Amino acid sequence: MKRTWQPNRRKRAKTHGFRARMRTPGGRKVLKRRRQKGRWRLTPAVR
Amino acid sequence: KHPVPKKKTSKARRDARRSHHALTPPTLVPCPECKAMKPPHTVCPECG
Amino acid sequence: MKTAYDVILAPVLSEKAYAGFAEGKYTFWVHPKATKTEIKNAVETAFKVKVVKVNTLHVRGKKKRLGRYLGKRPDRKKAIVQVAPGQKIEALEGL
Amino acid sequence: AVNNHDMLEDRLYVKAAYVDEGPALKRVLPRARGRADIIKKRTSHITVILGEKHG
Amino acid sequence: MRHLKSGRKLNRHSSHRLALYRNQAKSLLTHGRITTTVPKAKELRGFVDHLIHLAKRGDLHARRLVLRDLQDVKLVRKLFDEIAPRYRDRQGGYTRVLKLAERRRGDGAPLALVELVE
RNA sequence: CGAAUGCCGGCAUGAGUAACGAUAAAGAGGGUGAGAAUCCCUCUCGCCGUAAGCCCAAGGGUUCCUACGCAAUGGUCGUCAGCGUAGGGUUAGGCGGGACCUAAGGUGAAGCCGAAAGGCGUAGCCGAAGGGCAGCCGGUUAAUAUUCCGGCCCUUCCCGCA
Ligand SMILES: [Mg+2]
Ligand SMILES: [Mg+2]
Ligand SMILES: [Mg+2]
Ligand SMILES: [Mg+2]
Ligand SMILES: [Mg+2]
Ligand SMILES: [Mg+2]
Ligand SMILES: [Mg+2]
Ligand SMILES: [Mg+2]
Ligand SMILES: [Mg+2]
Ligand SMILES: [Mg+2]
Ligand SMILES: [Mg+2]
Ligand SMILES: [Mg+2]
Ligand SMILES: [Mg+2]
Ligand SMILES: [Mg+2]
Ligand SMILES: [Mg+2]
Ligand SMILES: [Mg+2]
Ligand SMILES: [Mg+2]
Ligand SMILES: [Mg+2]
Ligand SMILES: [Mg+2]
Ligand SMILES: [Mg+2]
Ligand SMILES: [Mg+2]
Ligand SMILES: [Mg+2]
Ligand SMILES: [Mg+2]
Ligand SMILES: [Mg+2]
Ligand SMILES: [Mg+2]
Ligand SMILES: [Mg+2]
Ligand SMILES: [Mg+2]
Ligand SMILES: [Mg+2]
Ligand SMILES: [Mg+2]
Ligand SMILES: [Mg+2]
Ligand SMILES: [Mg+2]
Ligand SMILES: [Mg+2]
Ligand SMILES: [Mg+2]
Ligand SMILES: [Mg+2]
Ligand SMILES: [Mg+2]
Ligand SMILES: [Mg+2]
Ligand SMILES: [Mg+2]
Ligand SMILES: [Mg+2]
Ligand SMILES: [Mg+2]
Repeated sequence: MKRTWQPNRRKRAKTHGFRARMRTPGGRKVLKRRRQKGRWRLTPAVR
Repeated sequence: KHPVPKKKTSKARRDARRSHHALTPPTLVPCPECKAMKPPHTVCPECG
Repeated sequence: MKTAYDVILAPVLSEKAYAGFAEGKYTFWVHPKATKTEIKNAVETAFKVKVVKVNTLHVRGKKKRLGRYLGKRPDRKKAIVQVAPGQKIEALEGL
Repeated sequence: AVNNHDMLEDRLYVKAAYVDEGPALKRVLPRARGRADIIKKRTSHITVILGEKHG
Repeated sequence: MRHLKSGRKLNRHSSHRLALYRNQAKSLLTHGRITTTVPKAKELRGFVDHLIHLAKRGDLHARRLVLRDLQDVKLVRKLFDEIAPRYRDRQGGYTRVLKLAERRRGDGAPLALVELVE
């Protein structure tokens, strides 16, 4: 039956994207934290 | 519903359960021409 | 500098590569950023030939593993080029 | 026996023998309602020990 | 119970277990000896003996009969012309079942031999 | 440390038990191989057929092709594989999208408002499974083909001539 992940590569780059995060102070701080924790990927990988 | 065992069964009691589990060796007869062994009323692997 | 010898990496060695020698068509590994236009001159300048048609295609490298060490081989592009009719590349004629 | 310890094949019997239990490889068996048990494919160390009949 | 009920179902319904004996027969009347499981063998037995006996009767009817099962003109010719003749002075027992001494693996099943007689 | 339905690990019991995932269905002969119900070929049988066939878009990301393999993965087996190793393979002025258009909405010189962060907003800009725009049919490879080749057409830009 229809489940929760319906992958779409545009939605992903538009929603969790890098330019996404950077537009909003909420989201610059997302990147700041991820960068500080030393995440390898700051942001979802969509192809 | 959903019945369950009440006690881990003991090393004594599971082994005794198995008293019948032992195998019995194959039934074997000497072959009509070749030297070898065969189950009775079958066709010999050698010299059928 | 960028000179022609940068645009052209190596010849591609395969049945399918060779099989085109017999028509005007010679295929190399080229630098991935290099456009159809400039690949032409780079091959003209290097092998002193006339180039008439270019075909490019990217070859995205294979993922391989050394055992818990998992990565991928680097990415490519290849060009198959058409020399003017009758011209050849004697450099590439050793089969 | 014959080939190493010079034992004379024709009189060989099985003196003693046994299988101890090796290290078990575990795998996941997915189940109803999300559940996932683990089943263990096991391992045996088989040992046959030969000696010479006395006849 | 079963109680003087006789004849095997082997884990097949009516359709498929018919089609089985027909197919087994087609293969015995072709190769003259065959290898199956002991029970599939023992049930073949009579299924061909009748098919054979009808070739021994030889007439257009008995042929049209045998075509119901074997379905194939060529295989039937082999039956009427070249097989039944070896049997014409023989009363029944046109086949023989001997069991093989080794059994399948991953199966465990005992196998036997089914060959036409002599 | 003996208990906290404690925490982490390891190993038991139930048990050689339940199951082994659509009741569309199998049989034989032959081949290969240390080893075959399970791989390959032939024959017969059965099941789909507005599909259980074939194309396209998502999404997936080498799974494609071929050689050598069977520890593990495969609910058994495996000599087989979507599995291990390795090599190869995706070719476009016209197909799709961009050096075109605008839609919702987004964003935004001007302007306006808000402790700060920010919120708004004309025109513009961005934005498409809409509008616009020139390639048909065969043949070719183990593996690509309106892409390579064959035949027969067409578009735009630049320069020249009338
Ligand atoms: Mg629906
Ligand atoms: Mg989930
Ligand atoms: Mg999309
Ligand atoms: Mg890194
Ligand atoms: Mg430099
Ligand atoms: Mg291209
Ligand atoms: Mg289950
Ligand atoms: Mg689930
Ligand atoms: Mg347990
Ligand atoms: Mg009953
Ligand atoms: Mg059954
Ligand atoms: Mg029926
Ligand atoms: Mg206490
Ligand atoms: Mg019980
Ligand atoms: Mg039971
Ligand atoms: Mg059961
Ligand atoms: Mg089933
Ligand atoms: Mg052989
Ligand atoms: Mg062999
Ligand atoms: Mg129809
Ligand atoms: Mg895709
Ligand atoms: Mg996946
Ligand atoms: Mg892989
Ligand atoms: Mg394959
Ligand atoms: Mg192979
Ligand atoms: Mg394996
Ligand atoms: Mg296995
Ligand atoms: Mg592979
Ligand atoms: Mg644009
Ligand atoms: Mg331009
Ligand atoms: Mg626009
Ligand atoms: Mg705004
Ligand atoms: Mg607006
Ligand atoms: Mg569009
Ligand atoms: Mg359109
Ligand atoms: Mg177009
Ligand atoms: Mg294909
Ligand atoms: Mg075509
Ligand atoms: Mg063409």
